[PDB]
Amino acid sequence: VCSGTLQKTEDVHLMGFTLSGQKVADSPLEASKRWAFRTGVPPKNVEYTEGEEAKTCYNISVTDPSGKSLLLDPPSNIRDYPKCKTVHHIQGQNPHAQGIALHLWGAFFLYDRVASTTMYRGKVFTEGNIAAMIVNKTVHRMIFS
Amino acid sequence: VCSGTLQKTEDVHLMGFTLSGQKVADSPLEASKRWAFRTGVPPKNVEYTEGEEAKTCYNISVTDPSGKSLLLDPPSNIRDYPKCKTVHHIQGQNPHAQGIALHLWGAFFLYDRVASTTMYRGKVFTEGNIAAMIVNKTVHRMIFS
Amino acid sequence: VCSGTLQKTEDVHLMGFTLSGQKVADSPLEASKRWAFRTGVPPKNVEYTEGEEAKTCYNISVTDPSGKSLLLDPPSNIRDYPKCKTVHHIQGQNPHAQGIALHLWGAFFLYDRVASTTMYRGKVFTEGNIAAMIVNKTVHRMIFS
Amino acid sequence: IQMTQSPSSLSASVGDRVTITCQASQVISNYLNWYQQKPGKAPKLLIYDTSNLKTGVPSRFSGSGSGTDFTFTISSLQPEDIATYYCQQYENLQFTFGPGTKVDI
Amino acid sequence: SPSFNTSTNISLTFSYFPDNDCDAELRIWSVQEDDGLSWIPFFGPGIEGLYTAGLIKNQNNLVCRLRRLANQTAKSLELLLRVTTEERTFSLINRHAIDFLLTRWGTCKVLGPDCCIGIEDLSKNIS
Amino acid sequence: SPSFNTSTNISLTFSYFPDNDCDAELRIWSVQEDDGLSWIPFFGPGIEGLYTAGLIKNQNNLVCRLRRLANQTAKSLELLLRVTTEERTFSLINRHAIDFLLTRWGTCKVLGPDCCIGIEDLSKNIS
Amino acid sequence: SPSFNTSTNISLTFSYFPDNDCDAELRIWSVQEDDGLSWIPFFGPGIEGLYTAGLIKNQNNLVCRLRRLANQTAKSLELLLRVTTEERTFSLINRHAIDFLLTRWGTCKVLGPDCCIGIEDLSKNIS
Ligand SMILES: *[C@@H]1O[C@H](CO)[C@@H](O[C@@H]2O[C@H](CO)[C@@H](O[C@@H]3O[C@H](CO[C@H]4O[C@H](CO)[C@@H](O)[C@H](O)[C@@H]4O)[C@@H](O)[C@H](O[C@H]4O[C@H](CO)[C@@H](O)[C@H](O)[C@@H]4O[C@H]4O[C@H](CO)[C@@H](O)[C@H](O)[C@@H]4O)[C@@H]3O)[C@H](O)[C@H]2NC(C)=O)[C@H](O)[C@H]1NC(C)=O
Ligand SMILES: *[C@@H]1O[C@H](CO)[C@@H](O[C@@H]2O[C@H](CO)[C@@H](O[C@@H]3O[C@H](CO[C@H]4O[C@H](CO)[C@@H](O)[C@H](O)[C@@H]4O)[C@@H](O)[C@H](O[C@H]4O[C@H](CO)[C@@H](O)[C@H](O)[C@@H]4O[C@H]4O[C@H](CO)[C@@H](O)[C@H](O)[C@@H]4O)[C@@H]3O)[C@H](O)[C@H]2NC(C)=O)[C@H](O)[C@H]1NC(C)=O
Ligand SMILES: *[C@@H]1O[C@H](CO)[C@@H](O[C@@H]2O[C@H](CO)[C@@H](O[C@@H]3O[C@H](CO[C@H]4O[C@H](CO)[C@@H](O)[C@H](O)[C@@H]4O)[C@@H](O)[C@H](O[C@H]4O[C@H](CO)[C@@H](O)[C@H](O)[C@@H]4O[C@H]4O[C@H](CO)[C@@H](O)[C@H](O)[C@@H]4O)[C@@H]3O)[C@H](O)[C@H]2NC(C)=O)[C@H](O)[C@H]1NC(C)=O
Ligand SMILES: *[C@@H]1O[C@H](CO)[C@@H](O[C@@H]2O[C@H](CO)[C@@H](O)[C@H](O)[C@H]2NC(C)=O)[C@H](O)[C@H]1NC(C)=O
Ligand SMILES: *[C@@H]1O[C@H](CO)[C@@H](O[C@@H]2O[C@H](CO)[C@@H](O)[C@H](O)[C@H]2NC(C)=O)[C@H](O)[C@H]1NC(C)=O
Ligand SMILES: *[C@@H]1O[C@H](CO)[C@@H](O[C@@H]2O[C@H](CO)[C@@H](O)[C@H](O)[C@H]2NC(C)=O)[C@H](O)[C@H]1NC(C)=O
Ligand SMILES: *[C@@H]1O[C@H](CO)[C@@H](O[C@@H]2O[C@H](CO)[C@@H](O)[C@H](O)[C@H]2NC(C)=O)[C@H](O)[C@H]1NC(C)=O
Ligand SMILES: *[C@@H]1O[C@H](CO)[C@@H](O[C@@H]2O[C@H](CO)[C@@H](O)[C@H](O)[C@H]2NC(C)=O)[C@H](O)[C@H]1NC(C)=O
Ligand SMILES: *[C@@H]1O[C@H](CO)[C@@H](O[C@@H]2O[C@H](CO)[C@@H](O)[C@H](O)[C@H]2NC(C)=O)[C@H](O)[C@H]1NC(C)=O
Repeated sequence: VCSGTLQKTEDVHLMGFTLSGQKVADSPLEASKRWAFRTGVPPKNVEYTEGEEAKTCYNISVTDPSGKSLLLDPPSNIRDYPKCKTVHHIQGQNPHAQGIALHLWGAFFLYDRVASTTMYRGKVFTEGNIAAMIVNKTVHRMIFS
Repeated sequence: VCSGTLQKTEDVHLMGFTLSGQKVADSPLEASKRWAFRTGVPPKNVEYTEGEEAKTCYNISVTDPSGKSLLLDPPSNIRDYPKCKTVHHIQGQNPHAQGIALHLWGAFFLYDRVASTTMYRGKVFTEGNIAAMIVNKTVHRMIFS
Repeated sequence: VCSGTLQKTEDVHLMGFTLSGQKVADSPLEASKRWAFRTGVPPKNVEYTEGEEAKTCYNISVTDPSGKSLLLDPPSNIRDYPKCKTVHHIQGQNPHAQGIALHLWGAFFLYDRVASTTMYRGKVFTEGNIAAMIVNKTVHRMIFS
Repeated sequence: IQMTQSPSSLSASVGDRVTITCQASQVISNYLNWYQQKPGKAPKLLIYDTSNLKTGVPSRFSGSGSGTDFTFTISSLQPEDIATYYCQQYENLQFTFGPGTKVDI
Repeated sequence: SPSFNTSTNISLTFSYFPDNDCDAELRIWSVQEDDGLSWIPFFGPGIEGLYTAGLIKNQNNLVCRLRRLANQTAKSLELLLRVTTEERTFSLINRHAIDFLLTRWGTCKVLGPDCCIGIEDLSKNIS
Repeated sequence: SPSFNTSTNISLTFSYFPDNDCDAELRIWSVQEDDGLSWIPFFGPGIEGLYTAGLIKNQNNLVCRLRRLANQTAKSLELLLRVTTEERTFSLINRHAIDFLLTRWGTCKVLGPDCCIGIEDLSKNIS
Repeated sequence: SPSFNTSTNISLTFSYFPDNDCDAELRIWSVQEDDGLSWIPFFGPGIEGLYTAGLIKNQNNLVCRLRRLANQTAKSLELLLRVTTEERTFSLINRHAIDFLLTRWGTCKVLGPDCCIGIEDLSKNIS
């Protein structure tokens, strides 16, 4: 239990690891099967410090047959994911859709320094999860040089 | 002073107790005498964990003679109170009203997991106060089964 | 290191000191030379507890030649600075302006109990910085009587 | 929904204590008032906020109630208290008057 | 900060004491979930079946000391809200937690009060 | 983290030291309320009569060490704001408090520095 | 809470252990800035050149224990988000920090576990 010591609150970091590193299907067709729309669930957000370089990113726009986009309006703090190898530009349709888009696996829609329960409109993301770990000032400096 | 120990930050809970349990008047006429509108005071909110089952709840809509509702716009986190025995649906009028609705006793307008200084528009609430207490994982599991 | 003790979290205070006390130019012409507009930088805010009585305050409105005000919309928590000796009412113009107004020195636009990276529209401010310090309940009571 | 006032008619000799009931459509949310309308003339309120009485109204008039049930009582009836009595209710932006109670001597 | 616990002599105990107005029954609701698929946001509860019912029995005016605690703590809570300028929600559980750590540790002599360090097993190991 | 206190030799002292540009007078304002009806939000102050006046005298360049502290701490505060993505307000007093607890307690040897434990009364009780 | 550190025997170590699915390479990005004019918000980076590149080598399935940690911690993180009503961002680093202080200090006997106090230099000074 006494193993390890935490000096400053800046040293505790939350690293987001993409599902791409978990060797899951990166194709947008199979990736679109991992999300679904549901009403009656509030969207929650958690900020993290570091993240992985994503292999595939998605900029989706699911719209009503009338043209109404069903994705939520992104708050100001939400921004595109920093590093993506390829960004899939997708435009979908769903007439029966209700509520908001959630992840069926329980993973998070990773945005820049933010993990979200919901996929926001017009913002690049990647599927992933975050992990809590401690790295002191000297160790963190060595990895990033 | 050393009496009692706190293990995790999840174990500290804030319980909201309704004024109904304090044996005050539940009638909406006498309850409407406990609130008043005042300008120049910012609205503040505090989140709590648990709350009491309310005996009487209120869904009020105070409007200008023109039709303008004088109650504040509820932020996204504000939702109806979970458990109410009876919900009074009230529609009022106040031409002289200025500012925002506050509580004259100093109590809070209890919403779902939120205590507010102001009564928000179109949202069910109950009069009450919150209390800070510690219950560990095992004790909390016993009360709610 | 063991010098000094902190009793409650209320005793740690953040005091904002105006640049007027640093004997810098209070004139609005020289003060307008300390700010500039830049795109691609998010605005950040920090709340503080106490602040200095300002010698000169500014209520600026920089507009497009069309009439569009280039300053950001102030969030609800932002309010005018409490104590000002003189408030300069300025109306400017900038056609080339992009992004948002920042401070070139790294100082903060001090608002009521808030320090900001950006100058907000139609809100009185003063240039200054904040400092972290500890004063217990008895010491704080003596200074303000 | 439904606002009732009982009894519809009444006949009691001078000096009798008579009480009348009023049932609001909902639980009370604004002042409940009582009006006295002699034949021909216009209504005149005697009791406001269920209990309080207007300045000048005789002490023999009184009222009480709570919730959805209310009462209107006069201690000692006198010959000029003959009128049709109504109870007022303000709910859902609507002033609704009760059916009325005709009292005779 | 008080604490409620199972009775050491399902009876519970509250550490707080103040030195017929209260209600005897105390029904409560909470969101805590028992520890397969319910944790995923899409599955499990929504906004309807999210709250779990509870009941606290009044044992030596237990509920009344709880109810009189909230009636009193609100008077300080209102003053604690005047300083913060944020109109949005403000986490109080994090503040009570750090206040608990600072009142126990925030230089202290091993002997006497104001320093909760257990030496009863240290005094026997030295001999 | 520095601390200001009454002089132990109304004179005050500041623990911080840095190793005519400053202003001598230092008028300040605060929202703290003295401890009947003022705590209720409807009553008491509004937005006008909410701030209380204060004054700090420069004693051995006391105000100047305060003013030179804010001029320096802002350089780290700006970097501490680049990481957080929230545009809204961000509570700094909670972070300084937990940093104070972690720098004092966050394994430490009872003897020597880096461990503020008082044994001066323990060394006399053992004898 | 685990911790990653330079190897004591650029190799790194992770304290966590769980008792070909993972990816070997692990490129990462961070915003931390090395400690003249870059700290000012107007100058320095914007939103493009703000992130610094990093790389972590898999040493005794180091990356795989990291990746399997995030796959597992999310199951509790989702439940920890159901209670808080704020839709906006919620700081988790402050909560892990106070949980670290409470699990180490939040009455403890100087001897035995659950109390990280160093007496190895105290036992020699008494003799
Ligand atoms: C950490 O990392 C792990 C591994 O990377 C990851 O595990 C993954 O979890 C998800 C669930 O969260 C798994 O998805 C499920 O997969 C199974 C198996 O699919 C195989 O079998 C089917 C049928 O034989 C084949 O067709 C298919 O091609 C696969 O070979 C499915 O059975 C699951 O579908 C059911 O559950 C869904 C829940 O969302 C339903 O939407 C769906 O309709 C299915 O329901 C079934 O039952 C219903 C009623 O009984 C019925 O109506 C349906 O028709 C159907 O019969 C689901 O897709 C995924 O496979 C796991 N990955 C691996 C590699 O094992 C963790 O999720 C991850 N953790 C985090 C936090 O990210
Ligand atoms: C914890 O729980 C306790 C108990 O449950 C609760 O206490 C309650 O506090 C409130 C105040 O916060 C009390 O409300 C006051 O009640 C008194 C007494 O009313 C009786 O007496 C009058 C007159 O004799 C009768 O008509 C009436 O029917 C009652 O029998 C009132 O005097 C108070 O009114 C004055 O103050 C108000 C403040 O808002 C004014 O709005 C009002 O106009 C009154 O002002 C007076 O003075 C003015 C100038 O001097 C003048 O202009 C006015 O005309 C008037 O003369 C007020 O209504 C309540 O009674 C308490 N309950 C009990 C059971 O004692 C705590 O509040 C609670 N704590 C929290 C945090 O919730
Ligand atoms: C804590 O308190 C201290 C003191 O109160 C305060 O220090 C101040 O820092 C700011 C910078 O943050 C200083 O501002 C600089 O001032 C120098 C010197 O100006 C003198 O010299 C010039 C030229 O000789 C005279 O014309 C002038 O009248 C003064 O006598 C300037 O050189 C700086 O300007 C350059 O940098 C700017 C950065 O924003 C550029 O915008 C500007 O264009 C200048 O760039 C130069 O180089 C460019 C390329 O090389 C070129 O393109 C340009 O044309 C130019 O040549 C800058 O204005 C200020 O003087 C300091 N105050 C004092 C009293 O020393 C701290 O800032 C404060 N800390 C906090 C956190 O508030
Ligand atoms: C992802 O898609 C959104 C919308 O489809 C893009 O946002 C548009 O960006 C252009 C250029 O900045 C603007 O002119 C449009 O008005 C934006 N539309 C909306 C709805 O915001 C966004 O640029 C795309 N991201 C990437 C990386 O391609
Ligand atoms: C409380 O009152 C508000 C408004 O009077 C109700 O909100 C309405 O809900 C219906 C049904 O969902 C909508 O069609 C309306 O547009 C809503 N109006 C507004 C102004 O929001 C709310 O449902 C009431 N709550 C309860 C429990 O009755
Ligand atoms: C600073 O300037 C702003 C705008 O120039 C002033 O805000 C105006 O206040 C008046 C009176 O309350 C309103 O009628 C206007 O609608 C406001 N305009 C805007 C754009 O908000 C503000 O009052 C000024 N502050 C001071 C101290 O003079
Ligand atoms: C929750 O609280 C109960 C009661 O305070 C804890 O049970 C105690 O555990 C200690 C140590 O094992 C024993 O010495 C006491 O006799 C127990 N008391 C009772 C009444 O059983 C329990 O361990 C706590 N649970 C957690 C997870 O901390
Ligand atoms: C506020 O600080 C003052 C000064 O540091 C405290 O007064 C000291 O109290 C201790 C313990 O009682 C004495 O040993 C010192 O001699 C006192 N110093 C002075 C200058 O009087 C005071 O107790 C603190 N107040 C609170 C509420 O913590
Ligand atoms: C970051 O961590 C490293 C490694 O844990 C620290 O270096 C250790 O420092 C202690 C005390 O000086 C030595 O006893 C160890 O031998 C060192 N280990 C190694 C591998 O060098 C370093 O001090 C930490 N940095 C900070 C700023 O806390």
